Amino acid sequence: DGKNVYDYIDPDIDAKLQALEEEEERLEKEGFYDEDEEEEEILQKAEYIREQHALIRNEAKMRKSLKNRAIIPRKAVKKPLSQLEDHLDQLGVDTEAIGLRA
Amino acid sequence: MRIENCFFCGRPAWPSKGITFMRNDGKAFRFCRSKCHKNFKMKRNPRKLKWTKAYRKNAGKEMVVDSTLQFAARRNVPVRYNRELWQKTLKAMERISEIRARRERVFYKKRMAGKRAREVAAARKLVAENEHLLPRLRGSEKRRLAELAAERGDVEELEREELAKLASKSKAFGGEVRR
Amino acid sequence: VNLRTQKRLAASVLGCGEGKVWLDPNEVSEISNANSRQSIRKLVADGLIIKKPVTMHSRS
Amino acid sequence: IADVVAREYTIHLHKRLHGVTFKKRAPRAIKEIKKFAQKAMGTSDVRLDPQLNKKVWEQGIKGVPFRIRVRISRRRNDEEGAKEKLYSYVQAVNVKNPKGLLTSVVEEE
Amino acid sequence: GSLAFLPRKRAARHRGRVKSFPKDDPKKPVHLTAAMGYKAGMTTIVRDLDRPGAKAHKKEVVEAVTIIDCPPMVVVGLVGYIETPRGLRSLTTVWAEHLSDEVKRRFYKNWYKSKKKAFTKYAKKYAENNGASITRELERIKKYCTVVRVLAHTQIRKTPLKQKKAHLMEIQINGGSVADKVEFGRSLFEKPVTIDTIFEKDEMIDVIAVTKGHGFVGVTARWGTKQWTVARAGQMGYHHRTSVNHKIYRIGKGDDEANASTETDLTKKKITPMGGFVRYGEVNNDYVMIKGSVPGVKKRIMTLRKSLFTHTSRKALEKVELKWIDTSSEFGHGAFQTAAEKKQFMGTLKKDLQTS
RNA sequence: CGAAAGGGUCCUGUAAGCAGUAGAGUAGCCUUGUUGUUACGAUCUGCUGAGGGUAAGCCCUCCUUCGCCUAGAUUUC
RNA sequence: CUGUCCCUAUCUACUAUCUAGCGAAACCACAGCCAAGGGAACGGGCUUGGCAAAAUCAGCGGGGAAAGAA
Ligand SMILES: [Zn+2]
Repeated sequence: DGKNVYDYIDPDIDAKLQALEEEEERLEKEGFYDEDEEEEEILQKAEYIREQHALIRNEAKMRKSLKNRAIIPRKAVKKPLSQLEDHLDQLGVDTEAIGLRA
Repeated sequence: MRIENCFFCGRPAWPSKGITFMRNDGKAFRFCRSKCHKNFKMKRNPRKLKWTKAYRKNAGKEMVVDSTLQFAARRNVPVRYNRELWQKTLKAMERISEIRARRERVFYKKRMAGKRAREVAAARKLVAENEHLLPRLRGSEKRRLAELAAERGDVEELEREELAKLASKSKAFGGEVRR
Repeated sequence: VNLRTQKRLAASVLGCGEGKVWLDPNEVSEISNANSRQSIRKLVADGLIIKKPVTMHSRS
Repeated sequence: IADVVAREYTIHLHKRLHGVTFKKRAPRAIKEIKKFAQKAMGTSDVRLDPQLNKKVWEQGIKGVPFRIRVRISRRRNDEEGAKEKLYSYVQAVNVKNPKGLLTSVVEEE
Repeated sequence: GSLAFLPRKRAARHRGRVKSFPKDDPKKPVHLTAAMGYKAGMTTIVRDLDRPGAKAHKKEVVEAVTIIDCPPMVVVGLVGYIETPRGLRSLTTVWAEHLSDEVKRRFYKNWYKSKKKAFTKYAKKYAENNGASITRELERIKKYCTVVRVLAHTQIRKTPLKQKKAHLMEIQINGGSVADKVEFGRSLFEKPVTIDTIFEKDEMIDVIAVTKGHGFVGVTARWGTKQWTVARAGQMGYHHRTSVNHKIYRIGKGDDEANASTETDLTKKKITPMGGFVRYGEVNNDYVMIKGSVPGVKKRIMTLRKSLFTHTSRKALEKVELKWIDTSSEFGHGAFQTAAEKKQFMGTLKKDLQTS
């Protein structure tokens, strides 16, 4: 198993072995090897926050473009009621407020 | 035949595997591969490069003091062949190997003891200063619930029930333009 | 529809380059129907022909 | 089974663009995405979103990402006597990391 | 270049033919001549040499060996030949019960769309008491034939390749009377033959294959340069070759679970490298590990046959004392024989801690 | 059979971010500092043989997931 | 060190298989497989031998080019 019998051969090796198992028994007796909800949910919340950060970074880099392209201003472009209502109720906005508008 | 150890990195230098270099001082440099050979020829320091056993034992990433580690040694005064001695040596090899593995597991865990504390503290900070990005409900949902909770006689539990259901259960880019 | 004429007239009336004039993709039919510098001014007022801002040239 | 169906895939553009000429990695990536959708949904009429095109061309012509996560939706093409009855529209989906995601069918409801 | 291998045409058939079987004399016992296999790759061995007269005597020498996976070979036919003024002629052939789907795939080209109707009337010719006809064919072989061969096919189903089509060949029977060898073949119908029953250890043999193709290659690499004897440009490679005198060092049983173990390294491991044979896979069957290189690409069909003549070198009489077998990854500059060795060397990892 | 995924194997060399008065240095508070404070901060260490890539001519798959399939065109004793 | 050679680096110039479409020119008696003989350092058709099987693709290093004589 990748080990040299020549390196590990030693006369009077029974004493060394017996010392080794005696030391092990001491170690388990002592506790050298004794293995010992809110945290899970807070970690889950943090992971969701990180996912949202990645998503918003992806949207930003998606809209960014590479080298200084002149873009149409928001006040010039027009946006649909479906998109506005969707975004608002994703943030949690009651939608009977909008509807007449334009 | 002997399983040599690479001078630069320490992985087993098996026969027919690698190149050895002979300095004029009179002692030989055995390398296990071309990576190690080229690194030594460029005179980089194995004690400094972080993929070497030298770095692991200098930064304390591997145990250096253990009776399991003093069983291993090159032997300079040879012994006579003895069948029972060799067989008991084989069995001792097995026992020492499993003991070393299990103590190595303990060493790794004792080193990487504190992980949950730091991760959970980072989670508290992330939640505390990113309160607004936490899983929200949805207007139509909240509204709908109110009607169904009115039907079933409960609003609060119905909320934190579906808040879970939806959390247990991605956005595309753009959409079809009508032709 | 071919809108080279509308592009040129819109640039001329807006006092900008042909790379700075923007025609509404959804209203190519109305832009094509517009073929005078009064109709193109009407479209500019209505928001279908838009002059883009200058490219960012941050100096800091 | 259904004629109209949307399913989410991951494409190993690294595997389909190993060795390709640097000034062609992006157009060959578009062609390979088209062929992948054609094989997956069995439709010769494949249309890629302009935002998918920008996603492919994000890092220039020679900087095509290794793996892309897309959603392919096969719908009916009504038109008027069209040569094919079904067409596949391919969109890019916003994912934290395009690894570890299996193929999943997305629900319209 | 060479004026012997000059029609530098590509081999007409991908399998390769024996073209010469060892001369037959009835005094020897009844035996088969050749076998097949599939190339897997090469590994490294060290051998305690016992060669009087060489400076490498009583020492360890690093040596290169090649692996050929050889699953058991199914015997399905017997061909009887007659001797005529125009040469050898196939008098007649006798097949067997229940030819396998792999040999039927060999018979067909478009197997998927075909109605798999091969040897149906032959199966009826057995099962419907026309055993009289089959026996009369056997007695015709016994009475009129002088050279008898056995139709044998390999098991691609066991060999780890995408292919599913078997490989038939005629393996000559030697050492006995025609009646004795016909009885041998008939008794050998529908039973696999094992490579340790065809060859054994330390026997210098001959390997027939098709050497790798390179396409249209210029004279610089075609002839090693700085009428028909002038170096020309054309097809180099994909050439039928019969390389002689290759000592088989080991026959691994496949099911031993310790195929790569020698008496000096008590390591329970198989021949398959750590991570598998590159571009081939795993050798899970009986394997032939042979000294030196062998013509052909990995996973290519091979033909292993006995030497046509008795040997003249001490090299064939030599016994081989293996010491260790290389198992490290061929996918790069590996250094670990087993996953257990790698784990013990590198300790535990972040993924191990997170999984456990 | 195909695409993903998981594991194995090989290549590189220790990711982003955070923390420790470890940290050479840069400045304010009040008065003397014998241990004064408050902020910024190269660099270091830990998290981390981690992160990234892995067949395009690598390997394996127990229900690892999803999909496909008995075609359509020609010719022949 | 050199009025010497070769290799590496850079620049300049010429260097390119198949499919869709477009699409010449040079040159052309008719042809084109070899060996011996065909007095006139002459053979490509003749004698008599070798032989000799449709239709094509690519490579090409051979032939289809040479004197006139004091
Ligand atoms: Zn090394």
